[PDB]
Amino acid sequence: ATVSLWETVQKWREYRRQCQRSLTEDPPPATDLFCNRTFDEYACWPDGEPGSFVNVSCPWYLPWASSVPQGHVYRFCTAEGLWLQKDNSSLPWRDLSECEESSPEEQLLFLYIIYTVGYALSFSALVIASAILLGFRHLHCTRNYIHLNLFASFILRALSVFIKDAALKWMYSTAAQQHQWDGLLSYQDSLSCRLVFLLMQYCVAANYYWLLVEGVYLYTLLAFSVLSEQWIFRLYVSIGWGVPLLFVVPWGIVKYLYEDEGCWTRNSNMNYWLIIRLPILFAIGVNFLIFVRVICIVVSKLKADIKCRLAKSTLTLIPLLGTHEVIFAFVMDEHARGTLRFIKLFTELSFTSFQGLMVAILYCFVNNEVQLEFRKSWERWRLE
Amino acid sequence: QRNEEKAQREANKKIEKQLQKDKQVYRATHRLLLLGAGESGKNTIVKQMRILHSGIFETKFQVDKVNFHMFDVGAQRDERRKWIQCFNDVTAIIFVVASSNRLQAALKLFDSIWNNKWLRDTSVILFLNKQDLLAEKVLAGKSKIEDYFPEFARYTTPEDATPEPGEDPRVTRAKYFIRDEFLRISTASGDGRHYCYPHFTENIRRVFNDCRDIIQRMHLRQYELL
Amino acid sequence: LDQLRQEAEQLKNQIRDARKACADATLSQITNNIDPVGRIQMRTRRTLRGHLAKIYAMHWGTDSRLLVSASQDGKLIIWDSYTTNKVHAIPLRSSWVMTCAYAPSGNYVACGGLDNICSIYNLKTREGNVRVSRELAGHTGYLSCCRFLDDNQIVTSSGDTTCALWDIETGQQTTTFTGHTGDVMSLSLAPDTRLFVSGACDASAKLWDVREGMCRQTFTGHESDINAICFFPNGNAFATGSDDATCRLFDLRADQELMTYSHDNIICGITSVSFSKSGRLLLAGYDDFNCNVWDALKADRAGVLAGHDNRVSCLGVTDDGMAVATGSWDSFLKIWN
Amino acid sequence: QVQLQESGGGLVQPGGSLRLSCAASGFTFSNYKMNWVRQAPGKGLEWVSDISQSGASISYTGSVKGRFTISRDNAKNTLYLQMNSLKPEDTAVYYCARCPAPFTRDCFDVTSTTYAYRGQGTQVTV
Amino acid sequence: TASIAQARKLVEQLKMEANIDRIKVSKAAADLMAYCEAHAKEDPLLTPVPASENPFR
Amino acid sequence: YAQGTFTSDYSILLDKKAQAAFIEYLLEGG
Repeated sequence: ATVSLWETVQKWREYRRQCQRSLTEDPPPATDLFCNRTFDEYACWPDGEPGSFVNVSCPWYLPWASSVPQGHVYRFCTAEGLWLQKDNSSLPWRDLSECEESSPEEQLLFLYIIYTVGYALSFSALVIASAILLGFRHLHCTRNYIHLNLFASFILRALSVFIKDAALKWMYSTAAQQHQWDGLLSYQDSLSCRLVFLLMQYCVAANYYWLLVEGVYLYTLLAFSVLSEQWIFRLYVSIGWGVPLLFVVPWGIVKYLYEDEGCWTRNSNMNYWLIIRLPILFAIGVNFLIFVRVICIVVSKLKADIKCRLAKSTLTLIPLLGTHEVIFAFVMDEHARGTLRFIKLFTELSFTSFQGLMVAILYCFVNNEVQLEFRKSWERWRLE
Repeated sequence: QRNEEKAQREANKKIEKQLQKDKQVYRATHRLLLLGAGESGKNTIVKQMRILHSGIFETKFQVDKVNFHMFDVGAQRDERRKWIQCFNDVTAIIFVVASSNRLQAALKLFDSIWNNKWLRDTSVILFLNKQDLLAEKVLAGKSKIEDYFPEFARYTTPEDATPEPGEDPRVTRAKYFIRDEFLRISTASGDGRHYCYPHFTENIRRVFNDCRDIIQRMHLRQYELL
Repeated sequence: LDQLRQEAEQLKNQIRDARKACADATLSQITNNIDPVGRIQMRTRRTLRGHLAKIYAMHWGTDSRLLVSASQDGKLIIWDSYTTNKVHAIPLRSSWVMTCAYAPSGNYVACGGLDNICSIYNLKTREGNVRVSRELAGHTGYLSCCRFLDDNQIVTSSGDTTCALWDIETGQQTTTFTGHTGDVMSLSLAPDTRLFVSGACDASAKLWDVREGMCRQTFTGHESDINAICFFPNGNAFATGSDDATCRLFDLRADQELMTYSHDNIICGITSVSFSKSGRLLLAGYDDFNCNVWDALKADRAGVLAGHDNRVSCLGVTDDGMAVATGSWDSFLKIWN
Repeated sequence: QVQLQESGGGLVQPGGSLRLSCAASGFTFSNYKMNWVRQAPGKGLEWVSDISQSGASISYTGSVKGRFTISRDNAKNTLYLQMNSLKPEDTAVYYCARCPAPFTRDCFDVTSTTYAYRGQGTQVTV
Repeated sequence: TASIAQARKLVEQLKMEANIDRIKVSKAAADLMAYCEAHAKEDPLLTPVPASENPFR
Repeated sequence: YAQGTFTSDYSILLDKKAQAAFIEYLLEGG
């Protein structure tokens, strides 16, 4: 039951060819200089009776054809023979009131601007946080390597978001829809138009699995013993990058095989989107588990009365593990409607967009060791 | 470039492979320094924790698959302000006190190790050794604890911890008062970076637990969670 | 008896008076006419990495290329400083190594530390595998420094307030030098290897002759432990860095303080001291995580070497003077030129 | 060379009063922490009192917690211990002791048997 | 006994120290200054050797 | 995962607009 502009163009072409075949297949000329059968771009009204209210059923290719089945439109054939024209115009009279259609846009635009501002700020902060982390050779531990990988994943996610919401403008531009009206040389049929959104899905999955890697590494540092660095780092890189494609690639395969319409943009059926959504939820749940474990450990360490320290610790740990995604996680988009859907979308999009910035300024700017490194670099430069 | 081709492959690559092989072994072990006076009974601790596992003695013991190398300094002079700098990066320092005249020197020595520049961030595990001797002495009555330290006369039980074994309040009061002296010297300075873990004296599990706490605290500090 | 204290005090007063008579005027009035050295910039030509724990000592080979380094992880690593290529990586019996040495012939390499013994390893042997060749024992305190005279004998200084001259083949102590009250922290051998100096940790330095073996001269100018000592290139002077954040210069014939390298901003003491080829530059290591480059004559801290993330432990300039090496507590060796 | 020399103390009855002042030469007195040690007959060295860098933080043993007064005068380059309410068990040999390093609030080997920067000692007999 | 012998040997060492004449300090400073001026041209750290023959590029 | 849902929603919204625009363009002017 898929509906799209290209499909509607196809049904319009079929209707036009049916109408012309029917008109040219039989001679109707029972009239005498009366209204002559012709095909208007909307619908074709055949020969009727002069001075009569001729009625023709509205076409069947309209998107709301099922909504208004019996929306017959009149032509009002005149007695003299020619259809009456409009006021100071050459247009036969017709009634556009039966088969007619009668803001989410705003909300979406507000969300778009808020998350694009957040992603721009996060990208700007992270592109210099990575430079700070890589430039100083003193802070080249494996923890900083995982930090750098997480920063790169955030940067990739922001870049994919920019590319995808530019491709959305490309895919529904005026020229593209005019071409689809003419039925040739569109942008939807391109392979890159689907490659971009597949890359977007991969980047999102990589960001989530690098958050998972960060959480599991912190947990191993706290709970478990010390393992081999050169093996654990390779395993972590594998988990962060290669693992979030064992479900991305099957999603692309099933999208291409079954529903290759709309450049894999619209989740037409929720089952196919579950393929890429479920591992994200698994990673989020595991990260929340390690978050609560680390908070409990910090509580036990601090108790051996203060609460500002614990609040600061949990607030500075929220962005690193991405635990802001657990407040609205069981509210799936299947059952998210009304203002609840908008609230969930707003509080998830804004927080995800600003999560990169928060992590950058929490683990690269206010970090005490980084401040000490900047101070000693300044001291070294002062001597010159 | 062929003269330094094999001269690089055979030497540098193999040496780096060996260095990577033994670096994980070095990082997988915890180095402890054992300290104490000649009458502290630290050698008894060494034997007790070694049986089931010249200038310096090494005691390698492992508890639940974690390796510990404990270094006890022997055949050395009393002047130790110089070689103490070697143990800059030990995971912990074990201090053993013969809490049974003698306590002032031990307190001053622990104070000196507490405030040293090179031991500022290395925590100390305190062992108030010889608890049976302390109990017998305080129950005996001839030896007065309040004349070596007049502060004990106006002292009351900290009541934050309780003596599990059945014993009169006097031995508990003395045993916790000595610990209070040590902990007051400890907490007078040195806040945040390092702590002291006191235990009345198996010891292998105690050392393992305190090292685990030290490592967890350091890791949490690296994440600004503490 | 009980009257020896006053006689010794009178003898030391006579020594002080004889030293005072040997001084005519302040040194600053003689060297004020010399050209100031200017300002020195060094940059790390290459950093040698691979040590795990803090590097405690290191020694340049007789050739300006090879260089050995000792780290408290239990490793003795030989580097070819030209190409940053490791040549040997000798494991150590005891991980607490405080000193290391390079034989003048390059055949042997010595090490020692808290185990009170000196280990001599052979480099050029059959099959090209480094194996221990001698284990000299007999020192009571921790072995603080060791320097080769040749492939046959080595001089050591320990923390038991003693120095000794060994005999690698026999393994016994040919002679022992005593007189220091605190632990000896560093020794420096004269270019002629006929005399050497010991900077013990009693605010005193001593000069010994290895052939007979008694303290020829004793110098007492510092006010805390002496941590480093090194001979001037001509062998007629030596510089001692101490824990009072001061370096000082001594001349044997003058038997007096000559230079006092110090500054108000300097707080931490000196860890290592070395000279340059001409003796116009004194490089010193500090606990402030950086080295300083004084002038022997001007004495005004011409240069600063910064870039070590921890305490600077070992310093050394090659025999040809073409490079310097600094080993720090951050497990890093840095070559400067 | 460093030099610490302490004023002596004569024989006094129990409960008497004396004064032990030690003058220093060869180092910057104001830059060092100075302690007291005493050697009783048939006993080892025992630290008694100490003075901080600026002369503010002070500490005593339990035996002399409220009987002795510790002070230092930088201008006169001396350190004084005024003794009040003496006891027969205080008879010992007293040495002024110095921190081996400056700029630090703590140091070792002050009570060592062969420490370098220790005075000759005065025989205080009761 | 032992302390008396130690003091006697310390006094003997001090007297042996009090037996060598010390040259004027000005001479011992001028000699070091002359030595430094003698080897100034051969000191790579004093006069930075150029990269053509410097083995540490 | 909110970006995917927002992109899908926006896609159906824009598709409906474009379809509306197609009907209006087809209404007159060919």
